Amino acid sequence: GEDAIPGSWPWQVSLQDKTGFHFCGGSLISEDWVVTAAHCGVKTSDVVVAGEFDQGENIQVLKIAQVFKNPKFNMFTVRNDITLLKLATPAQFSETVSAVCLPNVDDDFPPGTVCATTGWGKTKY
Amino acid sequence: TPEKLQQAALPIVSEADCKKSWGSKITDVMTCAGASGVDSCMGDSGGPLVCQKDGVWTLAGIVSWGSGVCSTSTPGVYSRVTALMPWVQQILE
Amino acid sequence: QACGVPTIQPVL
Repeated sequence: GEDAIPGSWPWQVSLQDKTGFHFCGGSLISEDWVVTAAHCGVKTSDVVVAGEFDQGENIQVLKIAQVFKNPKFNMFTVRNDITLLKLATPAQFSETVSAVCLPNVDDDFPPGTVCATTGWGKTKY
Repeated sequence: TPEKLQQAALPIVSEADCKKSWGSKITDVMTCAGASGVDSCMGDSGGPLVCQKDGVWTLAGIVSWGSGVCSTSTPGVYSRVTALMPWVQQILE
Repeated sequence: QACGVPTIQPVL
């Protein structure tokens, strides 16, 4: 692990609860859509924070309007663990804030291919 | 507590290699990834697992479980996005 | 309006 360059993963967002404590991460797929996990248990009261590097710049605290939790998600098996969040106010896209592409249903990321993961290591489960 | 945004390059691992690590908990809607030693631990719950598909970063997985502690060397389990895209497309339109 | 193409490139 290592420190990312400031504004290098511009789709990376933090999910803070009403109290302002980072509980989960997220990915901007559009100006008003964020994708995250279902086990996070995201609420309408939670907020999405974009343009963040140092958790401790031009950040955007965005409000959540609609929460689309996958209806096939059970906490026992933890299958279909995904949630899509429609933002109330859209994110102002800039140098440090922008979206990530989503793959097709037919696309494949096979074993051995080097991918990247980012965040502040805060796990819910 | 990492104050700054962390990153880590990790490989995808096969279902068979992930199944021997866990067992019946792994299913077709879960992508595994991690050649461990502090790599999958950087991602938050619901964080991105991004892969370069034709010169552009694509969301392959979403952090689900397995990446709880950096000390454990088992593969990290992510939500296979491609398998969940049919559900995703239904609400985005 | 770009997707997966940051204006600041990631250096792993």
